[PDB]
Amino acid sequence: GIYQTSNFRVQPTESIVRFPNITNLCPFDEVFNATRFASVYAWNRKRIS
Amino acid sequence: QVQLVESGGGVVQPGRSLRLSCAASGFTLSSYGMHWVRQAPGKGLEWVAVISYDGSNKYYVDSVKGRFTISRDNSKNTLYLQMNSLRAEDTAVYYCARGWAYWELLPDYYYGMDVWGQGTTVTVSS
Repeated sequence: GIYQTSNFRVQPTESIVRFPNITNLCPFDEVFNATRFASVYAWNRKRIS
Repeated sequence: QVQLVESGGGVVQPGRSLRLSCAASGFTLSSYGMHWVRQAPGKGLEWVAVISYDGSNKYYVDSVKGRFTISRDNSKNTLYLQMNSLRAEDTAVYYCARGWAYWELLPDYYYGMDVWGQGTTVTVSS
């Protein structure tokens, strides 16, 4: 006769991840490559977003 | 070219109010500190008032506080010095000067007076 007995599938081997480029970035050069630096008392307070 | 043009000074009867006019060339006054320093022959250099670069803080020497007040309009780049109720001690060669800016971030109690204009004299004459 006939006997439904087994189930088969094909499994993957590798993965791929994608993202929409890196077009916008956080400008941090101005912090390290600053023209002049802030005093001891009081300070520049730069908010990053 | 950086320069300060001063106008409006002249002979003032005591008790009469006069408003100076000054223009700036070569920069934007809204970024720099500005000094009013009168000079009298036979006397020492005298400081009247200053206007902050951002305009937040305005200070006057004890001989001009409340009686002489400074105003700015940066849109047209003009500074008006008010001389209300002139007294005889106000007779001096008044000058306008320019100072440092936010461009070089500097500590409090700012420093200035790197360039100044030709200056205009007011003479409190009877």
